[PDB]
Amino acid sequence: HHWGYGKHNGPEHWHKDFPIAKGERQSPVDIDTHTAKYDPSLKPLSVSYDQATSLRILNNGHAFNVEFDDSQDKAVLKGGPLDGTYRLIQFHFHWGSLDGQGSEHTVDKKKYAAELHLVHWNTKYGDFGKAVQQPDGLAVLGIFLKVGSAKPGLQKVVDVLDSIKTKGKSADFTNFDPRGLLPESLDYWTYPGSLTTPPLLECVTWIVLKEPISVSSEQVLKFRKLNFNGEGEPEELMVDNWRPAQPLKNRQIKASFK
Ligand SMILES: NS(=O)(=O)c1c(F)c(F)c(S(=O)(=O)CCO)c(F)c1F
Ligand SMILES: [Zn+2]
Repeated sequence: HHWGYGKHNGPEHWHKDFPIAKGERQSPVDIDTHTAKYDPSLKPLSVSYDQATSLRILNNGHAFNVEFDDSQDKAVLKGGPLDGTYRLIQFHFHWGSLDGQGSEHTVDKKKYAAELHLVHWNTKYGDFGKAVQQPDGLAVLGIFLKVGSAKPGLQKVVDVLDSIKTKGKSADFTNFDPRGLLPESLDYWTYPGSLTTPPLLECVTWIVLKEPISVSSEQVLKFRKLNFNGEGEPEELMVDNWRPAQPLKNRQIKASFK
């Protein structure tokens, strides 16, 4: 009876196994745009993905992860609200059963169809497993997805999905360039928060881009054909793998822009 996304083992149950679920800096949150504070001293985000080495794509039973070689500073995030340097380890998405839901963060209560998380760890901690045990261990770049015109840089991911339909499957996934998933603007909101799935650790500097990307209905439909189950088990479509917004508590969301 492990955690997941249902009646029986979804977000409202997680706190029994992972009591920080009710902690002081949980994610995601609703981004009230009018109340976010413009901070003129926030720096532009530096996204340096040119040397990124994707390796593999994995269905982990909760989402799919596109993995990168994080054994050197290739793709890194810095600047923005951060100190030092954060290495890209993986990206994944959260999405809905319907275009009207799927994102984890919300913007003035608006839900997007999906949300991309580019996950980076602070090189001062040496590796990801140590970093998650630190309050400044991770920087997650969140990017909203709306349904409209296709994102051509996404198709390379969508098309491999049938090879990883079920939980535990992986496929080689080299030469994927995550720059093709970015919107034009790097304007952002930022706040201190947590992992949005168990173990829910309070180790994340969240950086959420204001500009969504557009993906097509057909692209997101392919996400919804993935399965939470393993091969040879009853089919449970991988949909609605998002955590709802959590109490903001004693936090201020900062905006890089006005
Ligand atoms: N959605 S999110 O970006 O916050 C995110 C991560 F990026 C992430 F790497 C993990 S994890 O702790 O690696 C494994 C979960 O059991 C997470 F748990 C997790 F929630
Ligand atoms: Zn995520």
